[PDB]
Amino acid sequence: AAKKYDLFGYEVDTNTAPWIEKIKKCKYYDEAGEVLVNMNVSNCPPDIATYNATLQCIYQSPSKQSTPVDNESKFCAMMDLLEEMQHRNRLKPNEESWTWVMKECVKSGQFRLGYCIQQVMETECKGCPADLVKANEANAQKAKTEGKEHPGHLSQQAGLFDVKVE
Amino acid sequence: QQRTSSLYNKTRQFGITAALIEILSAMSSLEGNAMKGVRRNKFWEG
Amino acid sequence: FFKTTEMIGYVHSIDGTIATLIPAPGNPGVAYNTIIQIQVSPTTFAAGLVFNLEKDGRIGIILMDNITEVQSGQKVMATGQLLHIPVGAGVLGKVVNPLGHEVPVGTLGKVDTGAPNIVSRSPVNYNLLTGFKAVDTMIPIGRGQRELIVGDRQTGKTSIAVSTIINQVRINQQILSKNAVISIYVSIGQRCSNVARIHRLLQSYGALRYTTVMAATAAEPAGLQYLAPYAGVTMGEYFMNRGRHCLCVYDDLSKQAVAYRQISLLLRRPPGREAYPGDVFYLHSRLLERAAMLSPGKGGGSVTALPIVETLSNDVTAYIVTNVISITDGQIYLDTKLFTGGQRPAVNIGLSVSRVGSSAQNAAMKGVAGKLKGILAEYRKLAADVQTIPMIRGARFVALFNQKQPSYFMNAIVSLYACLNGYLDDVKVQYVKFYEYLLVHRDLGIMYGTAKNKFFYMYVQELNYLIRFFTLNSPILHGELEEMLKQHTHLFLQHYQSKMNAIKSEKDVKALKNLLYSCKRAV
Amino acid sequence: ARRVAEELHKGLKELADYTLVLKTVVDRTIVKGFAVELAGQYVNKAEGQQ
Amino acid sequence: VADHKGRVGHVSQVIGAVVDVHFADGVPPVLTALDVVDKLGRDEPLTLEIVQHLDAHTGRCIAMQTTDLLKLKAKVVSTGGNISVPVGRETLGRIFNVLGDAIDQRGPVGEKLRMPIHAVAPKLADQAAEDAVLTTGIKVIDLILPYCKGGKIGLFGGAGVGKTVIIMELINNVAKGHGGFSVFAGVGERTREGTDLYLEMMQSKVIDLKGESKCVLVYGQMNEPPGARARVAQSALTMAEYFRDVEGQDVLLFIDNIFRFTQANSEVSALLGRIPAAVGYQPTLAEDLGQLQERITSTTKGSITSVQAVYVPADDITDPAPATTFSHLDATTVLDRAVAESGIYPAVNPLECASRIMDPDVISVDHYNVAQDVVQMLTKYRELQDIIAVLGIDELSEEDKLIVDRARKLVKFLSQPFQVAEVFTGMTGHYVQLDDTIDSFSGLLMGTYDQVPEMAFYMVGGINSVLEKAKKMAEEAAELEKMRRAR
Amino acid sequence: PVADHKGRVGHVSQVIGAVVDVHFADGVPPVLTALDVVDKLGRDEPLTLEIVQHLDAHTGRCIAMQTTDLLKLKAKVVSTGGNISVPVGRETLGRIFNVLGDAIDQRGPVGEKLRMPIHAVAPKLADQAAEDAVLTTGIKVIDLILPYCKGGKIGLFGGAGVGKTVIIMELINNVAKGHGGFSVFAGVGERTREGTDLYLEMMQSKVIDLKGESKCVLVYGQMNEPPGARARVAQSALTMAEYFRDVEGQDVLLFIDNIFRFTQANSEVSALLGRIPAAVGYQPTLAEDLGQLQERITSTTKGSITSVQAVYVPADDITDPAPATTFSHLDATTVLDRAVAESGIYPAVNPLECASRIMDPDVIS
Ligand SMILES: Nc1ncnc2c1ncn2[C@@H]1O[C@H](COP(=O)(O)OP(=O)(O)OP(=O)(O)O)[C@@H](O)[C@H]1O
Ligand SMILES: Nc1ncnc2c1ncn2[C@@H]1O[C@H](COP(=O)(O)OP(=O)(O)OP(=O)(O)O)[C@@H](O)[C@H]1O
Ligand SMILES: Nc1ncnc2c1ncn2[C@@H]1O[C@H](COP(=O)(O)OP(=O)(O)O)[C@@H](O)[C@H]1O
Ligand SMILES: [Mg+2]
Ligand SMILES: [Mg+2]
Ligand SMILES: [Mg+2]
Repeated sequence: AAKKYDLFGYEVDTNTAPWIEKIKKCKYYDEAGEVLVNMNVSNCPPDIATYNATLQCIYQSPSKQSTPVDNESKFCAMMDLLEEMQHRNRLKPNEESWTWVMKECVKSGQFRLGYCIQQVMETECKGCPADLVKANEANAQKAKTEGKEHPGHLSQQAGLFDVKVE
Repeated sequence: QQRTSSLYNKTRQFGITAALIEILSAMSSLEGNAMKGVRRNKFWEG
Repeated sequence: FFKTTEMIGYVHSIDGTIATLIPAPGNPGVAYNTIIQIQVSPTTFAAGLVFNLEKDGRIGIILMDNITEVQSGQKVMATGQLLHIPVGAGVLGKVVNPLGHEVPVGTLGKVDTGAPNIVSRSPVNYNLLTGFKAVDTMIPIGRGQRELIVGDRQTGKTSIAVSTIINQVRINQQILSKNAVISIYVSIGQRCSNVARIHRLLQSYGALRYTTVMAATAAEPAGLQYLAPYAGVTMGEYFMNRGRHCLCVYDDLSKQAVAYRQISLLLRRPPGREAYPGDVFYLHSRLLERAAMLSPGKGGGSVTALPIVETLSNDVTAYIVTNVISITDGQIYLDTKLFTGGQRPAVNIGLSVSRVGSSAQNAAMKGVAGKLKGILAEYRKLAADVQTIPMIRGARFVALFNQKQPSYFMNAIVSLYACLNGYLDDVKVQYVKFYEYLLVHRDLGIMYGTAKNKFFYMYVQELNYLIRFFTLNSPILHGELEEMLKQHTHLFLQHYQSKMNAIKSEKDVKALKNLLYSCKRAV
Repeated sequence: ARRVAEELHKGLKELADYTLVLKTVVDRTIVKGFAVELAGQYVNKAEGQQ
Repeated sequence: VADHKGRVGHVSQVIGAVVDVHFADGVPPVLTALDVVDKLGRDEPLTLEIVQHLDAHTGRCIAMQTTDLLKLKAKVVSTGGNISVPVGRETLGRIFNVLGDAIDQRGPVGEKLRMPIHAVAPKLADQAAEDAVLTTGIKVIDLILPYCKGGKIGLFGGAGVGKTVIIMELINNVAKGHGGFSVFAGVGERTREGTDLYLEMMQSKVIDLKGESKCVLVYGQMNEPPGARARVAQSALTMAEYFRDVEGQDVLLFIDNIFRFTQANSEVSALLGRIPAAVGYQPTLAEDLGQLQERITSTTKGSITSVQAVYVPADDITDPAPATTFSHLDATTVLDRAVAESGIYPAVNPLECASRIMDPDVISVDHYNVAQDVVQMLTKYRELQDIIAVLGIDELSEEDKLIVDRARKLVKFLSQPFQVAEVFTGMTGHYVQLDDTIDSFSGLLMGTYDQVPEMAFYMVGGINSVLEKAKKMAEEAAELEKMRRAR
Repeated sequence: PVADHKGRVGHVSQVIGAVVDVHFADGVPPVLTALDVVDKLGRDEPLTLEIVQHLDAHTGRCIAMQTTDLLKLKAKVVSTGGNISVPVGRETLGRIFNVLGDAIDQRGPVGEKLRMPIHAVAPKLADQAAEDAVLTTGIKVIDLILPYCKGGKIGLFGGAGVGKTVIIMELINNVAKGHGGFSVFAGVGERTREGTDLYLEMMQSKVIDLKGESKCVLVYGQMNEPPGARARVAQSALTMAEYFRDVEGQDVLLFIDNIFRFTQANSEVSALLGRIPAAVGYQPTLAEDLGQLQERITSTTKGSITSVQAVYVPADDITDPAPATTFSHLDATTVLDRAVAESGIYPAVNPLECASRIMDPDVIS
């Protein structure tokens, strides 16, 4: 509709519909970043819709790559993506983006990150999907029953000379 | 004062020598790169 | 249908690692700064680079390989093209020469490209975490920046750069490959053993998957040492022009200048200052100008440069050192006296500077860095000219700056915040590292069953990105952050410091001394 | 060698009117085969010590 | 041999950035521009400038681009004259290079006239006497070394002392409201710094793409070969000269860095067969710089206010290049690294600065008297500082400690936060009026503020800001006392 | 095989100091080739040359290993068909050699199985070792602050009369005698008497059993030798050590005294070769010469070489290009200061300016 201009005043392509379709056809969410890279190279900066699609692919994708990658985390990738969007692109995440993050936290069983995201949605957005808040609490209380509330080695009593400093 | 003066008078002597050496090295390089061409004179007329 | 080369002359003279060519009458001729092949055998060729074109027709050649095979009278063929080397993701995890040849271990990019235009760049706004608290706070580095590392021999110039490469391993594994930081480590004039030791060190931490090594050892001719930085940056410009970020380390430019001096003098170039060629500034100037942060319109990729430079007796008045300092956007000065004094990394904050400023810091680090900067400035002056708050916290900040391995962002920022808000005022300076170790690798609240926080715990490594988004001084994270620090301080003082101050036995004293020294090398 | 020289001569448009001449040179670097050079165009069909 | 336009020559020698050209009909005049017409598979055109005549047919030249893919006997065609650059109001808001070609990717520029970059300097009879103070909004400059309109200003400094920052502050304070035009010449400096300047100027509306701009940019930077860095200054100066003469306007000319012009010529000097002089500069260091500097002057037609940044290599002001530039200036601002290391910005050493208009006839008597008193007090304070280290502060007499206490306040009161260094400092900048600076320092000298805390003068503007900071300091101190009292 | 240039005949064209130009009608032999002067010339000893540069397709510049006295133009020279080769193997143990590999102990013939050239390529990356361990020398300063590494490279930087030689002898006594592997002593531009004293010391300690098995080889080109020899004795000594390391997988000690004279010798010839001097006056190829030499002094996967090199600092200026460039080629650096010695402290090690690579808790306790 309205032409966008870049930092130096040159115009940027705004027709970012085909790229979203490409993102919605990926198998592993690392391939989504490649699409974002191609968009930037083609002077087609992503919009809010593009980032949400990327988050959706991350949540719905099996893994980062065809082969496993050590210490890979879906939550970390999405949060970094949001950091890029808000800080280095000046775009405010909407409710949809945070919901995807909350779904990932619930799905992965990380019930402590869910609490933080729950407050974020209750602070920036308007509340949280009460379906997901309840799911996270269920995961937390399962840990209490099973005893996996904190890593066990932390609970072990220690002393001044009883700590192994690697 | 007698130890820092010697190092100051030793430094000025070395500084003069090195700077002059650099200049002469460049002078010799530009002289060496130069080559004398064929002498176009009446060699027979002698 | 023949593989017809372009013969341009014969080899006339050979002087070490350089040669001269005489053109055969009535031949096409060779172009300046192009690659040529000296036919050492009907099937074997030695690479050379054109450097001079004299009035007599003679050609100056910088030999690159198979020098021992070169003899006077051999034929020379002209490719007629500049130097191009392999580039791509298929080179990562490998050791290569400046010519692209792989070195066994136990797309073509032009090496002479121009730097990005003025309108092809963007302001530096993305941080590059070295992993060291001192640098990340007081000396910010941003992607697309040139940060010199200047110091004396045996001061940590190489270690810090290698640690910076390693610190990206953990980050790259979590975030998308879009924001991953690739590494090009270039060794110039170094020992072959050191390269192997570096290769093993990178492999141990798994950094080879995101890193490649370009080595021109001492035994190799000066030509390779002269082209290594240009070849290395070329491999890093592949990612820059494709919306990705790279980090190029040059170890070190000091030995590159020597090689260029050797080549120029042998080829009859007039010497200059300290016998260096007149155009020695222009050599590094065009090398470091190629590291930039491309604009949104060209992809947003970047190349970050960490050239390393050596001084003699902490003399930064030398020729090449001054030239490099007048080129880079900042300098990290490693001081010998601090290094021997126990401060490691021996970063001299007074002599170090980053011209990018806070723009190359994350929103979370900006507030901590800004306030930390004022305290240290006062601490430096107070002692130079009384347990005032600036002097109480300044010493503890200095103690926290001693490190041996790069630190995760979450651990470093939290510790700095604690020391900033006075949580370490009651902690003795000697015990600061021990306090930090317990905070990071332990949790006193859980140990003593007094932890009421819901999510904020130091063992939840995923909190790093939430901190990096919202800041520590935000209502989401601030309330629980203070509670955890308050509990950790109270528990630490009560159960640990009291016993530590009550030790008099020689056996116990020695045991404590070992513990605290180990804590320095652990966190 | 003569056949190769003629083929190279045909390829070169500048030497269309020029008359072909062959000059033999002894190279100790090649043990077998031959090489042909004409107006800078060099064809190698030779082998040296293994 | 009058009109050499289209004359043909052949490349005879190529060594680095220096190329020898042979003309059968006679070498064109020196400073002539030549184009390499031969198709060498280059991505950029190659142009050369004649600098010497080796004989009646051979001429030595410096290239403006990289000499890669250049072969011997390559054809070369003269352009019929020296290097020409566009001039006029159509260049406003645009970025150019040494050759006068736009590099902003903003479309063709409508040029009605072009002028050669090499011109003869004004003669003695073309000199105008303009003694008027220039208010830069900086306490140190306006007081100790006031600047003069239509004059020449130098910022001598090492690396990292704040030369570029001061230039940005001067632009923000003098150029935004300038009646006339401005020309910025980047010479052998970082390319990113040029980019930041372009963005800031667009934001400040100095360069209005949609409207009317009032500044020109000419950039030849480190990446460029020495040939370009030795002529970019001439190109920008030519644009300013046109605005001065033809348009009769008062123009600003910022140059950063003028040293690179000397450095580039030294790099090529070796290959031109010239024996190096002392340190290792070219023998023609003084003459080449003088020709350029004399062109940068205010004549009877118009005025050029020139601000030039000089790099003092390795903080050695005895170096030939920095010293040679001192006699070609009307106001010298010498920056010192020690001052900066102490937290004082701008890191000006007032004992080493000087100004031509520091005379009662030009400036007000109060201004002259205040400045001299400040300088004398600073000089005396430094002598005492030697005593204070040997004997200690206790041994100083009543008079001496009053000098010490007053002088320390002067040292900290000279510091000022700039509006462009907010990221570096983290505080808003201040613009101090000339009268406010004089009154504030006058009161300080006579002890009107002896009871004010010393730190109240650190990184503030006028006297009013000093009082406010002191009040804030008092309030926080009272809070700390209250907290201690409760304990 | 046999070289294709052996027996090639050339004639002397130019003589300047120790630098001689030779013109070969059939073509100049390969660089590094060895040539013998056939004309009698009334000399008392033979004359041998080593090619270092090619002036043209027929002319080659060479350095003489002996004095060039009584050398005339047009003198006949014959190529030897290869580089300068020296004996290798156990036959060399207990013997004294010179740059050319000729025994100078006035004893029976060496009878070596074979010879190998002095010039050789260095080990590649894949042939590098990864073993770090402490060599206990018995000296307090070294074992504490700058411990030495087995199979590593050690340098003793010092002025004149500071204690470099004494420390080397102490290390020899405390390590070499009680060493399972072999040892090679390379004397380069040092006092001839010191070599004689060492030879007597090694015979008394029975490290050289004239009638039995010995563990030490001596290679000596001393001050009196011309610059050509002093620039190649180190190569020959290193070649013997390389053979022991690789062909036998045996640990070797390499005591070089002094390595600075090697660089000094190359500087003297470079001046005559017609090269533009670098700073101070050294040859522009200072770094490359050291790199080629030092990189050969390393421990591979086949064997280990522990090298101890004495470095002379001219005028006590540690910033001189020669010692300065050598720091990067050493695992352990031991800097000696004249002032410390004048205070009665021996050894005069300046610990603040010393360094070691194994000063790592992962290696030492
Ligand atoms: N942060 C550190 N803490 C403790 N030791 C360190 C640290 N950084 C480096 N070192 C050690 O200091 C020594 C010198 O480090 P490094 O190899 O990085 O020096 P350098 O600057 O490369 O010097 P050079 O390359 O000239 O030898 C090594 O033993 C290294 O392990
Ligand atoms: N460890 C030591 N204990 C006592 N005296 C020593 C010691 N080392 C050296 N000296 C004294 O210093 C003198 C010179 O020592 P040394 O022979 O080692 O010199 P150097 O370093 O080899 O110098 P150069 O070989 O250039 O003469 C000795 O003769 C002796 O008087
Ligand atoms: N007014 C200032 N306030 C604070 N720091 C400053 C100021 N001016 C300069 N600096 C310091 O100097 C750096 C910029 O240096 P710069 O202006 O480029 O100097 P130069 O061009 O002489 O090297 C800043 O990053 C900061 O560290
Ligand atoms: Mg290093
Ligand atoms: Mg600057
Ligand atoms: Mg000795």
